[PDB]
Amino acid sequence: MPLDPVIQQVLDQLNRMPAPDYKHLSAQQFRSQQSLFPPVKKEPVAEVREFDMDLPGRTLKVRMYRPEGVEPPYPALVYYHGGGWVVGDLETHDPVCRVLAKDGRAVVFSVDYRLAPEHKFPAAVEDAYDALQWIAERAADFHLDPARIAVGGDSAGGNLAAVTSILAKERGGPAIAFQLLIYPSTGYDPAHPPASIEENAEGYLLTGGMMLWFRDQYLNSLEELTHPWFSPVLYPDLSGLPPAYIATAQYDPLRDVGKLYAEALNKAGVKVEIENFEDLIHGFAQFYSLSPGATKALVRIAEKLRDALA
Amino acid sequence: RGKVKWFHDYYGYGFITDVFVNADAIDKTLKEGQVVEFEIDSTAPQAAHVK
Repeated sequence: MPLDPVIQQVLDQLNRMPAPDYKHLSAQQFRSQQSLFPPVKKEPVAEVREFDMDLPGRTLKVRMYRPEGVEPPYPALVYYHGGGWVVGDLETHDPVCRVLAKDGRAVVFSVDYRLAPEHKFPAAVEDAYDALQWIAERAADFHLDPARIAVGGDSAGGNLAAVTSILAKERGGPAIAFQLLIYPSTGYDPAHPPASIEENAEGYLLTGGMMLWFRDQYLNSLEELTHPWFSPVLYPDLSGLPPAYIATAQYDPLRDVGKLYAEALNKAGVKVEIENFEDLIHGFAQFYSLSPGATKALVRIAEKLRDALA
Repeated sequence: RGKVKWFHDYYGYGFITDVFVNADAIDKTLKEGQVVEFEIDSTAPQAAHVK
């Protein structure tokens, strides 16, 4: 399939201005920008509750989404938003969570982890695991089924969900039933970049220069490129991880990175389904209701979550 | 007639309540909440000659 027509219109106008000067771009500069994505439809749910989760040394905001017509004990998804470990928050991904809750038939906890460069690696990883542990230990208070709690996220948030599953394996818990990885950044050997990293490096919103900039903001040094908490695909033993669903986009530099993680999980004996959305780019979930292809794809991802936690 | 639901001031694209519009379609910027007049361009619809 060719590019979704609405996405094509955005890209054609985006690519008219020259690429940013990444060697001098600051985070405070990048966040001061107007975001490429407009506010999209918020699907209705039974209840949305925002609150502060108190952890040692820091407080994390959480939004909990309870969908209509589900009865306790609820299945749940702990969700980590994308944004290159530098941007994004509860509101940027609020429409995504609502679709995941409503069509996934699950309570979604969207977690505001700490952002780089103010809080460099591994702050977000510690937040992602500690927030899952905080919620899972309170399953009874939240009326959750402890055997049906998943982790998930998009882009850098999919990275965090994949790494959280690794930390939970190492620490004997909490139990994770499923990982929902939406065009995740799960890493690769920098000496052998998967094809899409170079094939799709320019022209499709997420660019190679942008990826290197996020990484420079997030990491303490490039010696961390192969650290498995940054590149979970390089973790030596992926056996025993929760079953996974991976969504990739055809025109995403990360497309074959997601495929590489599916290969690695499959070779370690983990059940994994991967689906490539042939007409879409990185970040398509944030075009929900605006792009017909993005709408259809996010609803399908949500139904994969529903089936996994049924 | 419609009103600009959202428009990126720096990159010059947006949507009008929905139909796409870029900066070349204007007759330089639109701002959220403005009421405009345009032609349709249904060659994912797009706006043309926006006032």
